Amino acid sequence: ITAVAPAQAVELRPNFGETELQAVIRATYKQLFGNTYILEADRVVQAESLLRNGSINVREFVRLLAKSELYKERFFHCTSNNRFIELTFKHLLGRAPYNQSEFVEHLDRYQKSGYDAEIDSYIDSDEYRRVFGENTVPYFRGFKYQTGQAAGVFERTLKLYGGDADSDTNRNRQGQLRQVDPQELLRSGRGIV
Amino acid sequence: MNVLTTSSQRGGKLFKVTMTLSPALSHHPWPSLDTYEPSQNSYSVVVPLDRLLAEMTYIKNKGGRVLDISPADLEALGPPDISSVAIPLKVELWAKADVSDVQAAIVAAYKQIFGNTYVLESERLTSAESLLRNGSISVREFVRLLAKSELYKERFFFCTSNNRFTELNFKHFLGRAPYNQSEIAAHLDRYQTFGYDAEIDSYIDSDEYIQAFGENVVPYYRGFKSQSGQTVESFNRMFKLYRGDAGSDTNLNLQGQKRRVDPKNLLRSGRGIV
Amino acid sequence: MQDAFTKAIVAADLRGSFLSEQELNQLTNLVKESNKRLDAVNAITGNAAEIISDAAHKLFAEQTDLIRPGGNAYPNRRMAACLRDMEIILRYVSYALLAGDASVLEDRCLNGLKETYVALGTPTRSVARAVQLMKETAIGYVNSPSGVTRGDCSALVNEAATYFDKAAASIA
Amino acid sequence: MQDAFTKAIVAADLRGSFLSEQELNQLTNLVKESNKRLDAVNAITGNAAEIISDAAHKLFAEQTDLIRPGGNAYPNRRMAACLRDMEIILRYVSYALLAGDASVLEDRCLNGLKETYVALGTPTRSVARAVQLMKETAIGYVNSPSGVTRGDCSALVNEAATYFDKAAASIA
Amino acid sequence: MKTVITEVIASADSQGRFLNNTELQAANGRFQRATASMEAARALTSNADSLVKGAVQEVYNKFPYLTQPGQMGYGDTNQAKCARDISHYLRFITYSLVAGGTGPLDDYIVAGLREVNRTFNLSPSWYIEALKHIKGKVGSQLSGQPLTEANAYIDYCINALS
Amino acid sequence: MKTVITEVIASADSQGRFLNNTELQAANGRFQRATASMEAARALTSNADSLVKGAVQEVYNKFPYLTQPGQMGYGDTNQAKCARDISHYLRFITYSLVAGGTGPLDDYIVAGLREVNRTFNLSPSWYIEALKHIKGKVGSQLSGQPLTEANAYIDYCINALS
Amino acid sequence: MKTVITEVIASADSQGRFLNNTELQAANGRFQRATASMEAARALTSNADSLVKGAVQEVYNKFPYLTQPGQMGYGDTNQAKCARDISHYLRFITYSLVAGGTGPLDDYIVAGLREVNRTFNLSPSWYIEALKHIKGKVGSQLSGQPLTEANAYIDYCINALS
Ligand SMILES: CCC1=C(C)/C(=C/C2=NC(=C\c3[nH]c(/C=C4\NC(=O)[C@H](C)[C@H]4CC)c(C)c3CCC(=O)O)/C(CCC(=O)O)=C2C)NC1=O
Ligand SMILES: CCC1=C(C)/C(=C/C2=NC(=C\c3[nH]c(/C=C4\NC(=O)[C@H](C)[C@H]4CC)c(C)c3CCC(=O)O)/C(CCC(=O)O)=C2C)NC1=O
Ligand SMILES: CCC1=C(C)/C(=C/C2=NC(=C\c3[nH]c(/C=C4\NC(=O)[C@H](C)[C@H]4CC)c(C)c3CCC(=O)O)/C(CCC(=O)O)=C2C)NC1=O
Ligand SMILES: CCC1=C(C)/C(=C/C2=NC(=C\c3[nH]c(/C=C4\NC(=O)[C@H](C)[C@H]4CC)c(C)c3CCC(=O)O)/C(CCC(=O)O)=C2C)NC1=O
Ligand SMILES: CCC1=C(C)/C(=C/C2=NC(=C\c3[nH]c(/C=C4\NC(=O)[C@H](C)[C@H]4CC)c(C)c3CCC(=O)O)/C(CCC(=O)O)=C2C)NC1=O
Ligand SMILES: CCC1=C(C)/C(=C/C2=NC(=C\c3[nH]c(/C=C4\NC(=O)[C@H](C)[C@H]4CC)c(C)c3CCC(=O)O)/C(CCC(=O)O)=C2C)NC1=O
Ligand SMILES: CCC1=C(C)/C(=C/C2=NC(=C\c3[nH]c(/C=C4\NC(=O)[C@H](C)[C@H]4CC)c(C)c3CCC(=O)O)/C(CCC(=O)O)=C2C)NC1=O
Ligand SMILES: CCC1=C(C)/C(=C/C2=NC(=C\c3[nH]c(/C=C4\NC(=O)[C@H](C)[C@H]4CC)c(C)c3CCC(=O)O)/C(CCC(=O)O)=C2C)NC1=O
Ligand SMILES: CCC1=C(C)/C(=C/C2=NC(=C\c3[nH]c(/C=C4\NC(=O)[C@H](C)[C@H]4CC)c(C)c3CCC(=O)O)/C(CCC(=O)O)=C2C)NC1=O
Ligand SMILES: CCC1=C(C)/C(=C/C2=NC(=C\c3[nH]c(/C=C4\NC(=O)[C@H](C)[C@H]4CC)c(C)c3CCC(=O)O)/C(CCC(=O)O)=C2C)NC1=O
Ligand SMILES: CCC1=C(C)/C(=C/C2=NC(=C\c3[nH]c(/C=C4\NC(=O)[C@H](C)[C@H]4CC)c(C)c3CCC(=O)O)/C(CCC(=O)O)=C2C)NC1=O
Ligand SMILES: CCC1=C(C)/C(=C/C2=NC(=C\c3[nH]c(/C=C4\NC(=O)[C@H](C)[C@H]4CC)c(C)c3CCC(=O)O)/C(CCC(=O)O)=C2C)NC1=O
Ligand SMILES: CCC1=C(C)/C(=C/C2=NC(=C\c3[nH]c(/C=C4\NC(=O)[C@H](C)[C@H]4CC)c(C)c3CCC(=O)O)/C(CCC(=O)O)=C2C)NC1=O
Repeated sequence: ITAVAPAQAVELRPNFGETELQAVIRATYKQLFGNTYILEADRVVQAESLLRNGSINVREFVRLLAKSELYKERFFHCTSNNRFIELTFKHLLGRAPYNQSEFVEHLDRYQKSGYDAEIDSYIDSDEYRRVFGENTVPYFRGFKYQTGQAAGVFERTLKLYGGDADSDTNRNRQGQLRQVDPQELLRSGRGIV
Repeated sequence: MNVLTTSSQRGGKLFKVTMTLSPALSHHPWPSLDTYEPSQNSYSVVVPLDRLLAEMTYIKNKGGRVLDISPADLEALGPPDISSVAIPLKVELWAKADVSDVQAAIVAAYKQIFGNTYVLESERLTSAESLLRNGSISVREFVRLLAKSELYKERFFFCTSNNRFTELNFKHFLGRAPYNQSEIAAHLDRYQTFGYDAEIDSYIDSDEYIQAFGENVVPYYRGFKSQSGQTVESFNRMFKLYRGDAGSDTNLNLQGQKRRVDPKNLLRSGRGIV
Repeated sequence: MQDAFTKAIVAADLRGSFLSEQELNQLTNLVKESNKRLDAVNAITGNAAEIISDAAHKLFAEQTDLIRPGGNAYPNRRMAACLRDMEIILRYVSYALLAGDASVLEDRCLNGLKETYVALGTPTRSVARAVQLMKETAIGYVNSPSGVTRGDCSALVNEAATYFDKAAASIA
Repeated sequence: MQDAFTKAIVAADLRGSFLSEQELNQLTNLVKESNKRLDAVNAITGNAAEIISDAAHKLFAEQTDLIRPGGNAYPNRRMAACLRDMEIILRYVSYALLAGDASVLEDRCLNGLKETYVALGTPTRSVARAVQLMKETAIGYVNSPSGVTRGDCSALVNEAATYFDKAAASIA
Repeated sequence: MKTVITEVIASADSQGRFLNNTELQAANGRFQRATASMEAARALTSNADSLVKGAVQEVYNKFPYLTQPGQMGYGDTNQAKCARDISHYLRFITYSLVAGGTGPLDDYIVAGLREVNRTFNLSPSWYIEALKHIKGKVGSQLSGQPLTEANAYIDYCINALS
Repeated sequence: MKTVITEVIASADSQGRFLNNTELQAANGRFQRATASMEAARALTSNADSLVKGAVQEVYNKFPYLTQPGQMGYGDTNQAKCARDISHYLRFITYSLVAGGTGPLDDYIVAGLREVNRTFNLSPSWYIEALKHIKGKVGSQLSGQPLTEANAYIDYCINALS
Repeated sequence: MKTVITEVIASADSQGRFLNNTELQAANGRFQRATASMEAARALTSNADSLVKGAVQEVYNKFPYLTQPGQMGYGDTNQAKCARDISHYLRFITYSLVAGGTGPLDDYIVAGLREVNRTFNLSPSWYIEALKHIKGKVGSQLSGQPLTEANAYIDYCINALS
């Protein structure tokens, strides 16, 4: 079942309660780290304090969490660069990648400008702005046909979403691999980008 | 996004920006029509220097209008310190002046009337100072003389709108902010039909002026303290009017002589007719 | 971000010049005292929790209004925010102390802070005091530690103080 | 991410033990040779561009099909991608060389790489060769540098080679 | 696992960048420091047995009531699991000494500490007092930069528990 | 501005964390290495100009058509702006030496380099050849770890331009 | 691949929208323009041989030194790879003419250009001078709107290289 995603984003409806803010914080951690347990000592207490003070929006809180060393240890240092890109599309945009060009552009940006500029490229994208805005937590989208999509994104986002008990968890013996095929990735486009 | 802490992360110069957004950047996820929150009509966000060009381009495209850019670190040091001016030092000119008693007065009238801009020595009104020294005129009399002078006309009137002139006039001549939208209007109509000179007289022959300054007292600040028949919001206008000891009236600003009191703000204190 | 060397470099560049023999030796001295500096930063890190805790106990000992209803360190949520801010400021003071320059403290922590607190209704004078208490205890630790070689750390204790004093001044 | 020490620690922990005197001295030796290691990593960093360029010139000298239409290093876009990959691999090999462990190379670069190239139609045997050429030139530089103290770097040259050889094997 | 080496490599990688003089200078620190670190490690390693028994006892001497019946310092299994736990801490301290960073402590003891201690009714105070005692005795096994290193990591654990 | 000190502080801050033994070990590297760095700095500082005139000329000797009329190594202003530019590079090299990292080079010469050179029709080849020459002569002004440092930064500029 | 047709379709698709009168008007431009474009294409196609040899030589005549030994305009292989490269440019110019947009140029020559040229030590100046020459001669092979089209695309390449 992916009963759960059709989605319903959560947010900071101007004048948020501490209970709604704690629900937003719990939702952002569940989305960015999957179903993986995070110890209370491992939480980015500085970024939570900035969001409590209303000094940052939900977009900037997601930026601070994705730039945190905890995200680098779990997803960047334990997986291959192509599997990292698949997971960053999953966590920040709620979708699979559309074509093999997006991977080459993201791999080339990462090689030229490093990790932090690659994270900013997803968050400053017009796709992030158009569909999450500033106050919505990231959520899974690949179950709705979206405008200007590629029908193969549904199947790929299903392959990336092993269900509400799955773990993009970096321990599975083999450890961090890949899940969308390069051959199947190539159907939908292939270009001498 | 509002009022900020800090400046930079890796290092930057944070600028805080302010705009007016369409439902194109921010909308609710509701069933109909796209709307942004009514209270974020003009919204502000602080962005470090690199992301800045990209942000402004985006905002302008999707419809917003930039209202301002100003460095964050300018804007972190609060509001002015007002201790020097909550309660000032009064300067008053006695009947038989002492030769330097009168020296005290002139330096102060200058500072206060001209709003702390430099008046260079070529610039000073010497013939008029001659008059005060001999007692032919009094301190209020002299104060009126500076206002009708070209130097006053030139740094404060000729290059700004009437809204601004009158707002400066209240600050200089009366020491207090302008209380109502009616005050602005009542004055603009006078200038229009009796000229500049009649209009200048109207602050110096007023009952309010006469009570506080009398005739031998140099006009001094008095709007940081509660006054009579003053709306309550005129005490926040005073912060907008006076920017600190080192601030001044200055017509030499890059952007020119402009306002300082929002027109919207004035209306909050009441709107009628005439 | 600046450190004490980077600061030198920026001033030199504004002249269009290679660093002056003046500036060179000022920096040679910073390298000379750097082991002491590392111990001083280590003194704070190694006792961060107690420095905050002890400052705290004493702040509320003095200002019992903050822990009454109506007070800015009541209920648990607000006390946790106040304890958190004590840590944040102690943290940026230690960064400045490793750097030999206040800029990280001023730019990432102190800039806008006063206006934040006023917007919040947080009594800045109480926050200034909490910073003064952290200073007392932090320096205590810088001066009396575990089996460090005996010598004179007063220059560094002063410099640490000015970072605590910057923060206090900026906030009150 | 692992380095050579971290690796020791993980194996010790799996026994439930403090590090063996065996493992201790193996690591004491790594510290012993660390200046040489820094020169070796520095040799690669200091000539990265030429190492990639020279590998490249030679790859296309041998395989003139890649630069014909129909070829995987044609047109400019593809050549830039190929030059970029040469840099990426040389980069993770240098990281492994600073670390004394291949893991960063295997985990962040080599894992999935072959299957990526096959999906793309990128000829893996040509990529393997480009890696072999980078190895030749990189080691060249590790062995013959600017005024480094004379000694024996063959142990480090071997280890660097195995990182180049891991990558080649993993990809072909 | 956080070491000086992994940290600089992480920072390079994330900017898509070869290691440069900034990063190699950093690494030299870690390598120059290894001698003091590893002396601390060897001393803590061979004294482990007694450091553990010393700290275990001190937990009971400072919290006398723990050793009465119905309490958590009573019976072979509690007292056994205690020695083990302090031994875990000393073990990771030696690892952190040898590794050139807090990584081993961060990954194997700090991540999750409070949740575990809270579910199992384990008071940090005991563990702080175990470590305070270990810190007292390590004053005479080491000196100079090996002692400073030992201290750095013991104190790091005490702050993790406060 | 990238130095060992700023890097470790940045890494602490971004995890909301006090500086720990990992970060202080790193800093000790930077401080231990200051002596060699600063010796290189003093030698490069006092023996300075001629390096610029030597490299400027070598650009014309290697690209003869350069010093001919209608070309960009001709007339007082081109040749003046050239000396200045190499002087800028040596200046930032000394700054990077003194600072303990590439920051000064990254912020004042590398960021924007290609865009500027491309708009103004300045070939990197000249600048590489200026630097290759400076590297040749610095072989006999320094030795040991001061030379390695000088080299590190000269080479860093050459890679920035390729 | 960017053409008027693909652009309007892309813009429709991205708004989830059928092509409307705005988009069909646009397409008519591209179709009305085909005659001039394709005349330029045929002229550039049959003169290709000589346009290429003319521009190749002009690179050596403007940069005489290139043809001396030890240089990059010397030996059969350099001079061969040069002719080829200019031929690639003219080829994509004809494609862009025929296609109704810059797509072929953007995808096959512009994307990646600088990185490649920088790794291989190829100066854009040569290529600009090849193209400036091709532009001179195409002045008398075409006129009117076919010349304007040829010019549009030649100039587009020159701006891509500056
Ligand atoms: C939808 C609700 C939901 C569930 C049920 C869930 C399970 C889940 N358990 C996980 C890990 C884990 N689960 C356990 C559980 C156990 N270890 C044992 O030895 C015991 C037999 C057992 C406890 C009874 C452990 C130890 C890990 C960490 C594995 C590792 O990282 O090595 C992970 C990987 C991500 C992470 O570590 O946070 C997921 C997704 N996640 C979810 O979101
Ligand atoms: C960059 C590092 C950093 C600092 C320094 C920081 C300060 C900071 N302190 C805050 C609140 C606070 N700070 C305090 C502190 C105090 N209350 C008192 O009465 C005492 C005088 C003082 C403790 C000594 C309190 C009570 C609040 C909550 C105010 C409120 O919500 O009403 C907030 C608003 C967000 C939040 O509540 O989490 C920020 C941003 N934030 C940061 O990210
Ligand atoms: C984790 C670090 C990392 C690596 C190693 C990486 C490899 C990688 N190489 C790619 C493409 C490529 N790689 C090459 C490489 C070559 N072509 C040849 O003919 C030669 C044999 C070889 C050069 C030696 C080419 C030509 C492409 C483009 C393929 C295409 O789009 O048609 C792509 C697709 C995305 C893109 O084009 O940017 C990835 C992900 N990406 C990464 O993030
Ligand atoms: C928090 C809940 C909430 C409110 C209350 C809200 C008000 C609101 N009304 C708006 C526009 C508007 N509101 C009206 C309303 C009227 N026009 C008239 O002539 C009548 C007098 C009146 C209807 C009775 C109109 C016409 C606009 C569009 C103005 C324009 O774009 O020109 C906008 C600008 C964004 C948009 O157009 O979607 C906001 C934010 N937005 C919110 O999120
Ligand atoms: C309307 C234009 C105008 C005139 C004409 C004028 C005259 C005038 N001359 C004055 C003083 C003076 N005038 C003089 C002039 C002189 N002393 C001598 O011994 C000479 C004989 C003579 C110069 C030739 C002196 C010395 C004083 C100062 C008297 C004092 O304060 O003791 C004063 C007293 C105020 C002052 O000192 O500034 C006036 C009003 N004021 C005016 O506004
Ligand atoms: C610097 C020279 C200068 C200008 C240009 C100026 C404009 C100006 N026009 C004003 C009012 C006004 N202006 C108008 C004008 C109009 N009403 C309409 O419906 C028409 C569209 C338009 C006439 C064409 C009206 C009706 C008011 C009075 C608004 C009110 O009080 O409700 C006011 C407010 C003060 C007052 O009412 O006297 C200013 C300052 N003031 C100046 O000193
Ligand atoms: C338009 C009519 C009008 C109002 C309403 C008004 C309010 C007003 N109250 C003020 C001060 C003040 N108001 C208070 C009032 C209080 N302190 C407390 O603790 C209590 C909660 C409260 C009394 C119930 C205090 C203590 C100050 C002085 C603040 C200071 O200077 O520190 C000031 C600053 C100027 C001054 O001190 O005179 C204004 C303008 N002013 C006006 O002209
Ligand atoms: C509270 C005490 C106090 C201070 C400190 C003060 C500063 C001050 N300096 C000003 C102007 C100025 N200040 C300068 C100063 C400089 N120009 C340079 O190039 C140098 C870098 C620098 C001299 C070291 C200049 C040139 C202006 C005139 C700007 C203009 O009108 O274009 C002005 C505008 C008013 C005027 O021009 O008189 C103020 C208010 N005013 C005060 O009342
Ligand atoms: C892991 C990072 C790191 C640290 C922390 C470090 C500390 C360190 N502190 C040292 C000296 C010292 N440290 C101090 C510090 C003090 N003296 C006092 O009496 C005060 C209580 C305290 C003031 C801060 C003194 C006086 C010396 C001896 C003089 C000197 O070497 O400058 C030395 C030189 C060797 C020695 O004499 O013991 C080192 C290596 N080195 C490092 O690599
Ligand atoms: C900025 C980071 C950094 C670097 C790069 C560094 C290098 C460095 N290399 C050294 C030695 C050396 N380096 C080499 C390296 C080589 N010998 C050869 O013949 C080969 C061509 C090359 C193989 C890699 C050798 C043989 C020694 C002397 C033996 C030793 O100290 O181990 C030394 C000891 C002092 C000396 O003898 O010169 C240092 C400090 N130190 C640092 O802090
Ligand atoms: C790898 C690092 C690591 C640590 C640090 C660790 C701590 C730890 N201590 C535990 C239990 C325990 N810990 C103690 C501790 C003590 N009892 C006493 O006599 C003293 C008061 C005190 C020692 C100071 C006791 C009594 C238990 C049994 C709790 C229970 O199951 O009721 C458990 C529960 C699983 C078990 O029963 O073994 C964990 C996970 N586990 C780890 O894997
Ligand atoms: C802070 C670091 C920094 C650097 C590195 C820098 C480079 C630089 N070189 C420039 C010009 C120049 N650079 C040169 C260089 C040379 N001419 C020759 O004789 C030789 C071939 C060569 C020296 C090797 C020439 C001739 C110009 C003038 C270009 C023009 O305006 O036409 C310009 C354009 C502005 C100007 O005309 O000064 C910049 C910005 N600017 C900076 O701010
Ligand atoms: C599809 C579009 C496309 C373009 C435009 C292209 C350019 C291009 N030119 C190259 C080489 C070259 N380009 C030249 C160019 C010249 N030599 C001279 O005599 C003149 C100065 C100049 C001609 C004006 C030279 C000499 C080389 C050999 C560079 C080398 O490998 O050393 C290479 C390297 C691969 C190879 O050696 O063939 C590419 C990719 N490749 C493409 O796929």
